[PDB]
Amino acid sequence: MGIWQMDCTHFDGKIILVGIHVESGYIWAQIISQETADCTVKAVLQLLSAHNVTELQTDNGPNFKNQKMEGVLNYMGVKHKFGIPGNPQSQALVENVNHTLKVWIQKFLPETTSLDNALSLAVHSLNKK
Repeated sequence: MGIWQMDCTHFDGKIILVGIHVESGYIWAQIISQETADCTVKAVLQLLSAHNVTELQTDNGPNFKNQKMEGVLNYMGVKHKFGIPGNPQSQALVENVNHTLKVWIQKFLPETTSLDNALSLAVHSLNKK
């Protein structure tokens, strides 16, 4: 169906952008430098370039809902659905991903050499098959 649901989450002061491909459950995540509109759109545009996205479901905060993001999503032909943080219409799935992801990161932290490596293993655990 091409719907992705995204949010940022925080881990020890680092910012992690997370997406779930709604129809399959596939999880994507990347550490991003700052929680800002510019940094968020840069990371989203490249996800959009790599995957065939028809709709993006986000919260309504200034990092996901702003004129730059609006322009990118309109140029890319992506419908934008949004609502308050944690809302069940556009954020239910990724909220629960974020809770689970960060438990896995905690599990892998002592088993890895960096947060980025712990994140990769956490995402692999969520995607495991």
